[PDB]
Amino acid sequence: PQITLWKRPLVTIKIGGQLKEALLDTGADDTVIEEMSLPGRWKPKMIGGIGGFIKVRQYDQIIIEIAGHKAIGTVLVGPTPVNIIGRNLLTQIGATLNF
Amino acid sequence: PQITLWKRPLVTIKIGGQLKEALLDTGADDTVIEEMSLPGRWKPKMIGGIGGFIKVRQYDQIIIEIAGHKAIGTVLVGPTPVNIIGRNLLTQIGATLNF
Ligand SMILES: CCCC[C@H](NC(=O)[C@H](C)NC(=O)[C@H](CCC(=O)O)NC(=O)[C@H](Cc1ccccc1)NC[C@H](CC(C)C)NC(=O)[C@@H](NC(=O)[C@@H](N)CCCNC(N)=[NH2+])C(C)C)C(N)=O
Ligand SMILES: [Cl-]
Ligand SMILES: [Cl-]
Ligand code: NA
Repeated sequence: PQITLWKRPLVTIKIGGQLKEALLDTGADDTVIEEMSLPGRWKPKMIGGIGGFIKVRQYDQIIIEIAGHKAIGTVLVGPTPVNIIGRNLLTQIGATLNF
Repeated sequence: PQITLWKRPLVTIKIGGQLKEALLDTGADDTVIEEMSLPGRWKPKMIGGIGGFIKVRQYDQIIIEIAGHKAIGTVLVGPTPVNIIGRNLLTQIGATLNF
């Protein structure tokens, strides 16, 4: 699909059996989701952006469905104000910026 | 052009006759650049990101070139970790996300 940017590029995702809304963020290296449980092992991480840093849990090899497209990758879980799909999974769905 | 996301989508911008690097950010409502001098009056804004809120200076109707494409619009100046081009100017250069 082609998403214009007049409004926030929000899509439905499916992660850990749950449907969530998330923002497609080309300015995000990583994917970060609000607090939830995910299976498997995790390790602590700090991620930063505007306003400074937050502590998250890093889960690897997590499968996710993004607007109907399946991908696998690292998912960070923590007190993010918005669910964000970052470049590590945008690539897997073949997303590009075009102008 | 068409930009894939395996690396950060960094472009050159030109503002106040100076060249700078900036990140195309579909997850940003607004354009935010590091401390610099811009003409005219400014107004206060608070913007939030992953780690909380920062105060910025809002300048309207600023001429800026982005990857060779001319835009004229609002630029926020403040303690951002990286220069970001947000949706307010990505729409002016006709950018879309595609997958
Ligand atoms: C009346 C006026 C109000 C308007 C004002 N609007 C905002 O605050 C809006 C929602 N904020 C945003 O749109 C801001 C950008 C700033 C701006 O646009 O103004 N967006 C953002 O900050 C979005 C995510 C987000 C989106 C919506 C809400 C919250 C967060 N992330 C953009 C941000 C760019 C970064 C490189 C500086 N990316 C990130 O923060 C990601 N970080 C990374 O990718 C890091 N690994 C990069 C390392 C950089 N440096 C370092 N470590 N030293 C993170 C998600 C993993 C408000 N107060 O609501
Ligand atoms: Cl990954
Ligand atoms: Cl590709
Ligand atoms: Na895992």
